[PDB]
Amino acid sequence: DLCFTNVYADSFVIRGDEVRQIAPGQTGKIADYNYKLPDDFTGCVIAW
Amino acid sequence: EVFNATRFASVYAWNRKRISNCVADYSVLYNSASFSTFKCYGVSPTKLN
Ligand SMILES: CCCCC/C=C\C/C=C\CCCCCCCC(=O)O
Repeated sequence: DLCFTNVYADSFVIRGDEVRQIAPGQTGKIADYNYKLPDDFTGCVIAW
Repeated sequence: EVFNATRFASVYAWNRKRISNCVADYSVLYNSASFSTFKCYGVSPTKLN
């Protein structure tokens, strides 16, 4: 029921154990050196 | 001595080890240690450094 303004899809491949690191306030190898989400992140993270 | 231990203890006899006088540079675990679960309760992870 919503319309989205600036839709950006960031795609990558990580380990199964590093999926939890894709979050606004996580630490770790991926979260620190590879891909960091903003604290005020508005969106959805999908992993399969 | 903690995450690379050859033998771990049973859950009913869980081992407790004191950590003192050291620098908790956990980034050294990035090379070889992959953790399925890492949940911090009383502190935000990003402030751990
Ligand atoms: C030898 C134990 C020293 C403990 C010192 C006390 C607090 C320091 C905190 C956290 C260290 C463990 C981090 C494990 C997860 C790394 C990041 C990840 O992979 O997601």
